[PDB]
Amino acid sequence: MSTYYFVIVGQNDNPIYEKEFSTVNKELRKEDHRHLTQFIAHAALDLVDEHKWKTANMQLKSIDRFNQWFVSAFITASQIRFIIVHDNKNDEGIKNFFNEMYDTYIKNSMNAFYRINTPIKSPMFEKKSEIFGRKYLLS
Amino acid sequence: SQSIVALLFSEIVQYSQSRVFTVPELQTRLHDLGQDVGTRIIDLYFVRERSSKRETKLTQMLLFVKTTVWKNLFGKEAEKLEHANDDERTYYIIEKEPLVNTFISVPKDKGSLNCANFTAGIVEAVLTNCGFPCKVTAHWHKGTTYMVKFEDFVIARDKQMEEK
Amino acid sequence: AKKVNSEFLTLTYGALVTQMLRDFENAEDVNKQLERIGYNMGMRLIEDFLARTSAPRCLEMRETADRIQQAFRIYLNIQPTISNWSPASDEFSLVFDSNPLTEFVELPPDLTNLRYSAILSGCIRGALEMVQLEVQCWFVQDQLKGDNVTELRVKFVRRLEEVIPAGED
Amino acid sequence: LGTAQRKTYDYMEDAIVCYLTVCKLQQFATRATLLSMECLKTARLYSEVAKQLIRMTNEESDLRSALLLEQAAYCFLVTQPPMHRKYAFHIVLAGNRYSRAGQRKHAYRCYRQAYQVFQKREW
Repeated sequence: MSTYYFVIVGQNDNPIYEKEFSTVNKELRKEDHRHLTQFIAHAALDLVDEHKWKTANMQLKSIDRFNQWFVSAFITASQIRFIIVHDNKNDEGIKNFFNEMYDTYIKNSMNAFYRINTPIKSPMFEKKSEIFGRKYLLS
Repeated sequence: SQSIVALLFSEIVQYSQSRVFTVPELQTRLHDLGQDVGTRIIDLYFVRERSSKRETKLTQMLLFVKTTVWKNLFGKEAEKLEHANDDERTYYIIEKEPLVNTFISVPKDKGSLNCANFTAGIVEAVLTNCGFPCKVTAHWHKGTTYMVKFEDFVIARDKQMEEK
Repeated sequence: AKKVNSEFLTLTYGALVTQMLRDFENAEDVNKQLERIGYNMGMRLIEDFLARTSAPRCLEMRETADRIQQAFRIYLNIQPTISNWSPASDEFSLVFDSNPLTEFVELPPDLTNLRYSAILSGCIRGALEMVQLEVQCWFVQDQLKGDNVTELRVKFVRRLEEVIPAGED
Repeated sequence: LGTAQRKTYDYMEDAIVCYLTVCKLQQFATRATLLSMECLKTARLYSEVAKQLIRMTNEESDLRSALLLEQAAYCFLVTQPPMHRKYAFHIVLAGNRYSRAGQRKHAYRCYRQAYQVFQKREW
């Protein structure tokens, strides 16, 4: 199968949120995935910042490929760093998946109570993300 | 209405003028409100009205974000743009229309600065969220005018990518 | 023409609400504060709605009711719908499907005791008091609380403006 | 001499990492990568040394693998910001690698390095 990992990064490099869909097993190793990739999102970011200074493309499909960890970047106008990291490729899912992530993010970013670079606990957003994952990633 | 927004904004200014003691911190509070506006409008208009595609380069983003923000705020782009050689950090964005005068303005004795700073606050929000930390001053020179002090790392960064 | 975008007014209202939540810790205070600012709104909203149209003063309640619904459809560009009269016809209910102020904002669950769009109730109050007319208005249902659409009450307890424009003052 | 030919630099990797795919002469491959790192460090491609030190880390051993990870860490960070906290993240793994066999001095100092940029980037 494919592994599933989403991350949300504030402008101030704050990891706002992270979402998972992989078949549940060895939860300690899934947390290892989390920090592995959250700290991979570190050089990925130190890289993708100049990459975004190069191209203002819709979405930076590939930033690094660790030969088992894959870096896909959809950076926002507010520079919100977004990365999907997976052991397997699925480009068509990920492109418009980051699209729909961005969309529901706009929806839940409008609310005045949110302030820049802040974790968002809205389980409505959780189920919106889950529906997207079942649409564009999971089967 | 026009006048409902003018009224709600008069209550803005008055709430500040209440729980704020002196003018410059009142302008600071206006600037905070402006940051609040920008913080979400910029992400909105990345897609719908900005060709859905990101733009990074300085002057293009300056002018185009100027225009798109003004179209979806008042539908009136800023009348001119000056970027000053004598200080490459010093750019001026100037709009003859003050957002303030929806209600025509304040006493002309106590507060030299006005909503002009609150609009400057929205400006600062969008710039710094695009990737352009900057400080903005509102001056009553040639009507409502502004001046932007970009970020040093940013100023070096684009000064370097002046070429490809 | 209104010459302005609905989202910009919504953002200014959100700026107010968030700033109140910050400056003052309690929902009750921030709500009473905003109700005061809306009271002071009404003192100019009602004179404006009169400058647009010199409506008749009052022969009956529902005349004031459709006057104010006209005004609501004026500045908010949204047609309200009066309903739910008293047996005594004195008090009615007012319906807004979606307030530019109320909408584009949902509420964090901590603020349930907050009544969000109460600025409008304040608006009605001050608007009726500068017109020397004594009424009580509170949102019996609000779009945010799970109500279908924002519902108000309009309790016109008594009168302060007489038939001759001399009045009591 | 000062010519620092990028041509010979790339050929050198063609006779090091690319020769590791051809024959199993990892001894001569690691010899080449060692001096290629120093000559590419004097040049400007410090990320090049780092990338082939990561391509030597997977093989190496335990103390050796951790040593190449520590070399890759500073090399990628020296050229430009790229790897400013992932270098720290991977010397935390290289830290326990040194502890298992990695030099105790190297372990503590690379751990201290990691903690320094961790505080710099707390988030």
